[PDB]
Amino acid sequence: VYAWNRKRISNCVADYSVLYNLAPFFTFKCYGVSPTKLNDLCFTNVYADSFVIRGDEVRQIAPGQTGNIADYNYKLPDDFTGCVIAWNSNKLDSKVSGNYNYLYRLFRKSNLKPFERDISTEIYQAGNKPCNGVAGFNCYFPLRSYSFRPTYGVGHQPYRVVVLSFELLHAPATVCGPKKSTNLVKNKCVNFNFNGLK
Amino acid sequence: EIVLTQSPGTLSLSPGERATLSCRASQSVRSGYLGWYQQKPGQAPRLLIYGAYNRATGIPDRFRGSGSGTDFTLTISRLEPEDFVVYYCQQYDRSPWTFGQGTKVEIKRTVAAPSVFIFPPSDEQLKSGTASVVCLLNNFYPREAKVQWKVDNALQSGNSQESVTEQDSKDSTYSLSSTLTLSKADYEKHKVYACEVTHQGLSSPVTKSFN
Amino acid sequence: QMQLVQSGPEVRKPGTSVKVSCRASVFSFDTSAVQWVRQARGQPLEWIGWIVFGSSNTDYAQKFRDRVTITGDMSTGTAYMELSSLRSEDTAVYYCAAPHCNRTNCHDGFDIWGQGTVVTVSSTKGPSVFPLAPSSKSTSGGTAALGCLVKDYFPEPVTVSWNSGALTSGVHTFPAVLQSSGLYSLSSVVTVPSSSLGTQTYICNVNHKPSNTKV
Amino acid sequence: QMQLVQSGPEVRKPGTSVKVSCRASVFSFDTSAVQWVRQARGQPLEWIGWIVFGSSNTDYAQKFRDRVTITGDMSTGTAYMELSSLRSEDTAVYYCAAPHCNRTNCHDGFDIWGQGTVVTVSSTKGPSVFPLAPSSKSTSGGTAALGCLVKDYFPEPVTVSWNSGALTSGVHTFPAVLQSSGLYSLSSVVTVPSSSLGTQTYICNVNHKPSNTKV
Repeated sequence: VYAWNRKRISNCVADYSVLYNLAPFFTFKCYGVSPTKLNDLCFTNVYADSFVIRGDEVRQIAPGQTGNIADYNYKLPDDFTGCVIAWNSNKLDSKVSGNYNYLYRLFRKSNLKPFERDISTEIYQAGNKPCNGVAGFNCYFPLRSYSFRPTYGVGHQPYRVVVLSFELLHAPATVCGPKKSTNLVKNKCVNFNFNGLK
Repeated sequence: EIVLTQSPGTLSLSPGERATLSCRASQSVRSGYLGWYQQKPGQAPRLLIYGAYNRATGIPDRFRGSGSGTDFTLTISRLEPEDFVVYYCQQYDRSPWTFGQGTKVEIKRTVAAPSVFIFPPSDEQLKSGTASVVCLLNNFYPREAKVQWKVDNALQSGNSQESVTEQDSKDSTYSLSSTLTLSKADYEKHKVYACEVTHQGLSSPVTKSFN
Repeated sequence: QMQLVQSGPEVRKPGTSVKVSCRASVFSFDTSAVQWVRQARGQPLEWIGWIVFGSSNTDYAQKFRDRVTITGDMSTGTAYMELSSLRSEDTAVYYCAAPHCNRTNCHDGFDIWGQGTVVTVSSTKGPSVFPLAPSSKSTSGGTAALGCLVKDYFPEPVTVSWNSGALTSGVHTFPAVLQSSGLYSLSSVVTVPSSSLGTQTYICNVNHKPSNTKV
Repeated sequence: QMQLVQSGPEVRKPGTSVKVSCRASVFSFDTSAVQWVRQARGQPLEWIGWIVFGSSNTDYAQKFRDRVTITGDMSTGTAYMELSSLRSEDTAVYYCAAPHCNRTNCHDGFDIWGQGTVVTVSSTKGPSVFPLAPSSKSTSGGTAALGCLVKDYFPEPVTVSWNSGALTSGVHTFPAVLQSSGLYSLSSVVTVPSSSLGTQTYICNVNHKPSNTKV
């Protein structure tokens, strides 16, 4: 969660309909768009994030939320328009006798601005004396594991969330929507609607 | 692990003077994680000096800290008697945190003479099946005494315990008691139980006994 | 005033599990710490026994880390300490200490302390009082002495009073000592003028809370 | 409750500058006023000594306006009073008073008062207690009297207790008087039946705060 990736898919329309319906969803909410009519708008670029969170911290990644994950690992602004896409990963992110491969930042000086990724491995000071590169009383380590185990409750299930950030700026749009077709009725006076001409 | 070796064990002064106590270490420690504390016998400890340069809240402006690198010391501005307790030092810089032995401060006065008071066993105690001889030593300034029982001209030891009290609030003296717990098997035979009192102030050895 | 409440005394068998707690309100900032120090009667401190709530990183002494364990709880803000394999060397007073910390930074020293917890492992018996009437040979003129002996008691919540409490000066109560069997024995004397003897007769008064016995 | 906090007592030399304050919250309305009245032991009030915060208009008495001055401060809301050339006639209690005022209009009388400030100018000595054992000629049958005399003391934070505080009736403590040298002297007696004499012997207890001396 402290080092979230970002992809930029563009230059063609959005056809998110072959995702095998994503049987485990558990979370489907759209803030500023309607799920029914969503492909009728042309967008420039679409961004998506990738991270893993616990079960008791799913409702923390939302505009207008405070805490330790929503302020020190990932924060979204108040002006956001998109949906929520996430699923459970309890059968994959768990091994025998505990799984320790995920880290998260807990201690920091101030909060993170929206769209800010920090991969600093520096020590944090909680007093008035320098750490001098050695752990002591007023110097702790701001990184720890998660202790993901399969034998747990519904508040430990890992949720891989993908955050769509549809963007339409001041340039040729590229992520539009898919189109259909009919057959070719010949020798009949009927209406025709091609790409540009009617 | 780093250990603390406090050199000043006992340092008696007079109210209205300056006292200097020190608490050094073996190796060289960081001069940024040192803390002095004050603990009263029968109460809870508190913080006195933290960081060796800054004072705590509520502490009067008379506890000044000095020393750096390997040797540290604590200086007193004016010896107004209200904190005649044992102090301790802590070096919370490394992983193993150790402490000191203890620095006790007492009030200086003239050498007095202790009073001897021996008490024979009671009748109810003998009827219950036990016996004990008590020799009271009170009103003595020097806290260094030694009592050896003389039971029929035989030096006895081992089965004897002594208890010392603290200083009073009127003349700052001490009290010493000694109980000689013995059974009736040795009480019906021996009858002379002397109390040899050997003190620095007493020039002649006072010895009281009974029959 | 910011203080830390601690539990009271407790008596246990020679070898069991003991749990001492130290409740506070500063233990909900993800950066507070609390140490557990032991101090015997006259002996100095022994170890540190610290724990940081949040990123749990335990660090004990050399003699420790084999029969002791310290846990943490941030929901209620109460610390815990478990010590197994209790032998006849842990008779001391346990103290609690935690520095004042904010929600983003802490202080640079231990400011607030606790109260104390006395742990004693022994049997129980019944108190008894033996007379200590004065002798006619120890009197030297205007200087007398007398008292009362109390033995065979495991707890010592004893207060010394004379003349039904109508006396404040001339009282010298000696501390209690531990015998070889396991029972304590105190001592108390009073200095009264020899001229008062034979005219005003008084006795000694004791008090024992776990038994409610007074003479 | 709306009250006015005043400073405590203070001892000075024969001739210096003294500053007594009276902090309140109603002194930030540009229309409040505060008076400074002096009252001796038994003597009535002396003057007015008023000041209006805002448009400074001072008005003192005939004896005053030559060695006294009163200032004002609306930022913190605390009044001040300076009196120079202190001689041996200002030993009294200074009071503070200010009527409750709103932001546009005030009241029609002084409602809230202060606490008091005792100012004494003298030297310092050490207290002492002298016995006052009863006489065999003053006894008339079941009517006795005794006490303890305390002299040579500049401050008088003295409380009289008997039987280590185990007595409430029959207490008659006389007020302190000022001698020609400058030291005070009180008096306290207790009325006990004559039959109680010779059976239960008790003493007197005193207390002095600036010296911590008790008998």
